[PDB]
Amino acid sequence: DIKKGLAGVVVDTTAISKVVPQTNSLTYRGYPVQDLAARCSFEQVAFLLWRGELPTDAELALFSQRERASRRVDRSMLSLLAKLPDNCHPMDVVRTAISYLGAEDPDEDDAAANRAKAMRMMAVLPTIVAIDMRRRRGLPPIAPHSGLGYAQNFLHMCFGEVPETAVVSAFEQSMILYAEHGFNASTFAARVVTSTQSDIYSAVTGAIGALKGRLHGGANEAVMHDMIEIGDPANAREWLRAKLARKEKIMGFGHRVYRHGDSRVPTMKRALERVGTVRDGQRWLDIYQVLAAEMASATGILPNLDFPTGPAYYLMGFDIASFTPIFVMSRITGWTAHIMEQATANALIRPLSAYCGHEQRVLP
Amino acid sequence: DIKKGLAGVVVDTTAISKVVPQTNSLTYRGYPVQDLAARCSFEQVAFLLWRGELPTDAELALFSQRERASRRVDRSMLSLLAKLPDNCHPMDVVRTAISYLGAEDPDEDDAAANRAKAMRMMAVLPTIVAIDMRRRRGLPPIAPHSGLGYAQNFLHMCFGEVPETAVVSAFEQSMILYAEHGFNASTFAARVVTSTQSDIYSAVTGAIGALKGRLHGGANEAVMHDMIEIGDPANAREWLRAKLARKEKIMGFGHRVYRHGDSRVPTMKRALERVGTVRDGQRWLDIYQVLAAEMASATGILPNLDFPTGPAYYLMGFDIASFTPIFVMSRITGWTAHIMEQATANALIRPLSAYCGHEQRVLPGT
Repeated sequence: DIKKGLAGVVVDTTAISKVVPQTNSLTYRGYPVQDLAARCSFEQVAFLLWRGELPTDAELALFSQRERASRRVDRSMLSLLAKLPDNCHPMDVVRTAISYLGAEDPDEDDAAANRAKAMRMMAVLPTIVAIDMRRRRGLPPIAPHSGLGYAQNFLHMCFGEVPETAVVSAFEQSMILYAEHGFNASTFAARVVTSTQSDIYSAVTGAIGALKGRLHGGANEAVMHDMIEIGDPANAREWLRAKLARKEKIMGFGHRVYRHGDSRVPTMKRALERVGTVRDGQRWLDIYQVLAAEMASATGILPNLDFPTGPAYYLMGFDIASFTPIFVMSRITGWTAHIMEQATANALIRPLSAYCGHEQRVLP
Repeated sequence: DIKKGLAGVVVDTTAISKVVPQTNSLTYRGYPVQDLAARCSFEQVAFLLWRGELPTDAELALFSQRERASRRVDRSMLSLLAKLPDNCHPMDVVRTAISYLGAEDPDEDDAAANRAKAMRMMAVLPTIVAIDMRRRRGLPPIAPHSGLGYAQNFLHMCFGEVPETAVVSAFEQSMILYAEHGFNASTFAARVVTSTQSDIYSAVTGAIGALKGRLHGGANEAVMHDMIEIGDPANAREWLRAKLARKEKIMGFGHRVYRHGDSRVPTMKRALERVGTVRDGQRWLDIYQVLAAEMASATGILPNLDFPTGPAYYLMGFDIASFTPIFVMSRITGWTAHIMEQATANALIRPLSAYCGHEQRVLPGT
């Protein structure tokens, strides 16, 4: 009996997150994500994910101090970023840069330094993503600012100014909501790489590769491309119906686990509504409502997190092609939590196949 | 019920390879690998893995000509390879190069170009591996030579001189034996990445990352480090007893599937013996023997392919740190065969977990 896509197969135990079946609450180390997103910073959530408890005041100060001192890219990195083609997909840049950073890290292959390594990657990723987004618009790097927190800083590095609080806040929430999600394809790839005792950079580079795909993190970018294509809320009804008759996958809808709605969506939809109120986003809110209602009638399939996220990022001012690297910026936390868990309770991940090829044959 | 490490779990069908059980015979598209290793070239085996059939002589001539025409790296790649730290692990150079290659490939995200992408990767990998190996010896790159076949070209690029037939033959046999091996970790990593509809370069870069670990391809490097630490066949028994008492894994022994011998080992052991007689390697042959016998007594466990490969590569003259990248050069064929099969019969790979963390708790100040 063949477990295609490992659907339904329990593959390991984890302490990092759970969907509480009763409420449909996603929890990170026991805490509901909707409450974390409403009340915490990304720094607190990252600490929580790594350590398994909320930080004390002194712990957060040390964590924040190390994060801010780790944001700078070295001269080798600026050079690589300036040199990579500016017409490759932005996920390629993130894939190459992380692999590059791994090579430079004296502790790359020392599994006992994972906490330091994960922190370094979490801190530098926004710097790389901002530079790559900006270089494609003909713009130079804006340095990390040690007076700004994680969310404010990334925004500052993208745009040159910290935007309205409503945008800072919606962005931060997105980072919290994307941070961790069990054994999704990219976290699972990271655990497969880790299962051979390979290093944390190799695992993240593998996870970034998995995340790139249209059926995983590539969806948020694809949601926005679609919304643009639709143009007007008037077109959505026909646009959808036609795509469904071609038996095509609708981006932003569909989940392996959730059957009655993604528990992250209500938080992000509200974030989208606030950003859409502040920045003239009614058009996309309308397309949202219509496309969701038509999907609920035709298929009964409810939106996943990538659906509200796509237009929210568009409205925040990000370039569409950078949506998945921005997902990377957040999911690095979940990823590295899982990598650390896998390394400390490890077994080689090595399944079996059924054969359907040529029967044994003699060399002619 | 928790399927830790997916042990014994059948996750898909493949047409690429299987082990005939009664005979413990690894086959590639139905042909025993033992036979392919004895009679074929790596070119022929790569073609077979990708196409499902051996090439006719005409098909081979053309395929080989495409392979030789795809070996070269441009200066930007050469600058990338020279810029990377000279003491990072050689697998990091391969990991980064392949990622960079993908960035440079306008067909990166087009799955209908997977065959051509696979061929380009297979052809250029040896060029990269040889440059990086030579760079650590303080030596310049040597161009790929379009008058040499796969195996001879890599040796020439490494050493400046095609060595004697015994060394060429043993190297080519190793390339054939390493090409493909079912749903091992690195192959399975490639399939998981592919399952999201990500691209062949992302998939390979993941596989490379997986192959690196000492529990997978990193074991061939680790076997040689271990043999050098042992120093002398007399020291073997004690060195081993100590490691077993500490409950450590022994590199080159253990396998998720094989229980009564690795299908590939006897071929590679004979190739090791041939190189040994022409390269003054009795010391490594004796340590091999004693270590294998000591492991059979203490644990009942037999060597895997990585055990004979290590000293074989060392006597061939390759640097220890490049052993796993040389594995990459071969295994690119199987990986990409599995990527293409995955991409053409795809389903997202997304398993479940069991939870053992904090029960639901109230965020302070709710």
